[PDB]
Amino acid sequence: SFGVILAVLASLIIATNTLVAVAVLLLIHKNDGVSLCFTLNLAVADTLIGVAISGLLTDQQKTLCSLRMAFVTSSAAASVLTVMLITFDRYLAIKQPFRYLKIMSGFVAGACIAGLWLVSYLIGFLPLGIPMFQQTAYKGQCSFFAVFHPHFVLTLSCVGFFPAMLLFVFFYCDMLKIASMHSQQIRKMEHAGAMAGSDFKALRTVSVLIGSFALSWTPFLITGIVQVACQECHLYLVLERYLWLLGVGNSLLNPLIYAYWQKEVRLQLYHM
Amino acid sequence: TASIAQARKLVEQLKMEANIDRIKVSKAAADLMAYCEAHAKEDPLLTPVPASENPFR
Amino acid sequence: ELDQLRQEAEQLKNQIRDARKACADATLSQITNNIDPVGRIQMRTRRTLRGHLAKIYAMHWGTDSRLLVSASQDGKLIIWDSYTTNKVHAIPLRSSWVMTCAYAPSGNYVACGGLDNICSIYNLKTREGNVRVSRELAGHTGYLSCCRFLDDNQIVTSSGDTTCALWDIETGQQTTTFTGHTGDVMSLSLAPDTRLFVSGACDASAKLWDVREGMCRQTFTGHESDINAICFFPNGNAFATGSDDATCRLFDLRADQELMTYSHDNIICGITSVSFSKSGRLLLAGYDDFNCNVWDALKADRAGVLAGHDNRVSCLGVTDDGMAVATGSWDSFLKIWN
Amino acid sequence: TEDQRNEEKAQREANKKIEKQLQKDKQVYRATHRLLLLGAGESGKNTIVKQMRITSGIFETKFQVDKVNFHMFDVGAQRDERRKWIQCFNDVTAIIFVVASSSYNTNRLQAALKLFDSIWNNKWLRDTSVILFLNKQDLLAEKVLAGKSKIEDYFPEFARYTTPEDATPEPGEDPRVTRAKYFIRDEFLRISTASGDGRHYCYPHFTCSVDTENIRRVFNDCRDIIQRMHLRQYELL
Amino acid sequence: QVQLQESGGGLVQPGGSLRLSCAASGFTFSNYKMNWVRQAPGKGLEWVSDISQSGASISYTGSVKGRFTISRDNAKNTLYLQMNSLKPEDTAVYYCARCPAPFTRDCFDVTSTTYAYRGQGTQVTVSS
Ligand SMILES: CC(C)c1noc(N2CCC(COc3ccc(-c4ccc(S(C)(=O)=O)cc4)nc3)CC2)n1
Repeated sequence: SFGVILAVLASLIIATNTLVAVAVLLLIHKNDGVSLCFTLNLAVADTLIGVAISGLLTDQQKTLCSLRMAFVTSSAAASVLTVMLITFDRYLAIKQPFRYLKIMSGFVAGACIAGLWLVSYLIGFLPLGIPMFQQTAYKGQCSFFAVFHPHFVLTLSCVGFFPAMLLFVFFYCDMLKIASMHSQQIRKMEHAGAMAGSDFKALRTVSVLIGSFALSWTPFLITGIVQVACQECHLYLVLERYLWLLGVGNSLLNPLIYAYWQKEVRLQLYHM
Repeated sequence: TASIAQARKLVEQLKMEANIDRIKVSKAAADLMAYCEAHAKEDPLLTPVPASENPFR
Repeated sequence: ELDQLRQEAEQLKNQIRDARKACADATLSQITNNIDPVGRIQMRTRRTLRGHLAKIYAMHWGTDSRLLVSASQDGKLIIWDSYTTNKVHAIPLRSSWVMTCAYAPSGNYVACGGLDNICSIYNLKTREGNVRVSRELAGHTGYLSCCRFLDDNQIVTSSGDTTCALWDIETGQQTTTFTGHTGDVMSLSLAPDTRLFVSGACDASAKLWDVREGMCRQTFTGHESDINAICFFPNGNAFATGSDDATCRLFDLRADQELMTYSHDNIICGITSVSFSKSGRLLLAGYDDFNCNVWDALKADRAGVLAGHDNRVSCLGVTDDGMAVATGSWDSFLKIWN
Repeated sequence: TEDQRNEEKAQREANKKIEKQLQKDKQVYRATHRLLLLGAGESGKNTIVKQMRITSGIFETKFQVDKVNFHMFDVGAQRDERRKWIQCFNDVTAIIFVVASSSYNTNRLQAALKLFDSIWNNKWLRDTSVILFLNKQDLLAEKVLAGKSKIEDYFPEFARYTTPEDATPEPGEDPRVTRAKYFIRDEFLRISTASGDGRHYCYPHFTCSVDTENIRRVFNDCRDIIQRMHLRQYELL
Repeated sequence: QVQLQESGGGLVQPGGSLRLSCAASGFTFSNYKMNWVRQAPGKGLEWVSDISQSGASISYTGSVKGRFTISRDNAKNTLYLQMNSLKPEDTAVYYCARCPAPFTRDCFDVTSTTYAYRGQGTQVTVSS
């Protein structure tokens, strides 16, 4: 049953993300859209996540399975980094509207994407090199915690997801004050004009974005830290069979939040 | 001054335009149809050319 | 006295109307009834030219049916190679508001134009290899909407001051002025023999001009709004117009009156361009709803569509041998159909 | 054929050399802001143009603000019909509409209102924003504060009008002058706020021809236009 | 050809009533928004009122509000302007300009350079 569920999830991820990728590629051919490169990269990263998840369907071998787990981890890291890139792009557009037009370019987008993938696949395969992250006493069956020690996930949490979330929250909270001020000015002018003759939109959008970002990997990193702290607790059965699927199912949600919710990307898909 | 100038110029132009000869609509349509029929076979957009001679294929 | 002139003009208009009514005896639709319909036309995009930074306003084919020139909002004149798609020139204009472009029949010149009340002449055959500006013709008091070549030393230009003009490029001076329009002159077309030209002028009337003498030989009315485009029939004895009331009309020089109307209820946009095929059997129009239509010139039916653009179609063009048609658009792309 | 190969290679080389310069030009085109200046003979648009600068069919002005480049295009030497050459300005960030508020009755104010309404509702200018300058404030104040000129004669609704709640009168100004100013501003806002679309807005200011803050106002309004565009794009506004 | 002919002018004592009319031909009347303008001696042309295609978006100028009324009948292609309680300031020539194009919500039809789709005019005078 677990393998059946994994196969279904991988199929859905592959199909949706590939469809979104081709739609975005057609839109990029038509227009210029320097900000659609990041959406295309996100779709590619999510479909690669799906393929990697499909890779593990065999067992459901130490080196073979130490190389599969690294691939899956690198895919997840790339997907997490692309969303941060998108968020910084939006924040720089809003906060510095003139300098953004004066600086941003396809060369910058391509260089950033190359660096993204390089860092992602460095992070994926660091544990295979650093001796502390690696575990010992292999039994014959493989899993994320049969190769990689919980110290690896602790380090990832300390230097990764949580410092990233502290920025994903600050940016989208500073982008709310500006929208509030603009809405106030618009409402004032509208009232004046009407006399002469949306109040919970930005908050809703920001809440959806922040919840989607934060509910993906935090239940896994927190439980890994709990495992590191408490030795008596046997938090492996739930830690590598139930709490891992949320950060993977975030790949089903990302296309709906960064592709379908765009007006030009919904029209192109309808034309397709 | 300007108004009378405009009126007189318009009157002269209208007179000169009225002093012309006209052909019948049936004859004009026959001539147009004859031209289109005579030159029908030299129109690639009407009769598509084989892909060998097409330079945009 | 003035009222007498007005009444005499009204009487002359009545006389002309009576004469035209007398001349008509049967409709073009009745005449071309038994002719078999063309069937259906399905052209396909063979090329797509990229390189303009903004919306395209004009394009003109070359006499060899291979090269073409285009003008854009970005202030650039580009000379393409239709077969291979490799750019051959990119001339930077001094103004970004350009409404028309033309290519000399020899192929050694191009003409710019626009809202600065000038169309310039650029030499493409400089020994140094640099496309410099040769002549700058001034004298119009409103924007320029057409600037077409007669030979390497004669250009006929339309203007937004209600007058057309004929220039001799060598000394850069006018030679004739064509007055009589009340609105803005919006298009132009030279006769195949290059002895007469027509023009629609934003007052819902087209005219016939004699280049040699400089007088209005005929006036054609029947449109309800501004006339945007005008083309000559292949044999030189008729022409087609396109206006903002969403219809096209065919006029005959000899009969002196309209012959047919190309319209449909579903169409409520304005015609931006019109062009004839090599044999004159097809009339192609580009509309404001991002599509072009293919009309049967003799039957009045609709035969096809050129649906490949995502913004306003602003220009049209058929080659001098009927090999293909081009269409620019506001989405910045030139497309070639076959 | 070797000759054909040589010709094709030279053609590709020329195409690449052209593409490079087009790529260089795209950035300069994208990092520049174009503005259309409208108005009338009565309105002091000439003086505003002079302040910004401190048979040609169009005049061009270039000014720089904090390393940002603006291009202001002033139409001159054209006939009085507008429905044709007004479509050449579809892709400008803003229109600077200068209207003299001290010119009520010919009904110059009504003519300006009609022009604003037509421009606002045009079909190729349905995503452009207007930076409305209400000029000749000093003349308006001088005329209203002393004289028999009554606005209600030409704008009968002015009788039943009182200063809005959000008014910010300049300390040292008469209530009558403030009421007249805000009545004219509300008259101009009644047209624009009635669209109910969200793709363009109006930015009114109370200006004098010799004001030194007009370029700063244009800069700030362009910044607001771009910020609002992006916020609306990202589903926040 | 576009034709607009206005009639129903003359001389009226102050405080009287009048009714101008205009007949149109050569175009579809029901697809365009009609309009009235005027030009007093020594002054330029000025817009008076206008009405939509269906006839449900009327609007007047400030100085005629309440007195004048504009009504169009699309079954006969006619336009009317009922004037009530005239004053000496209403002495001018009244034209019947028309929308430049159909189906639009725009208008540029007051131009000094003779607007093509404007009528010839009818004289209205108010004196004691
Ligand atoms: C660098 C920083 C900015 C950053 N950004 O994102 C992140 N990510 C990195 C990856 C995330 C964890 O990824 C995993 C963990 C485990 C598993 C897994 C578990 C069980 C099995 S099984 C059933 O076969 O035994 C198979 C795989 N998959 C992916 C954490 C945060 N860091």
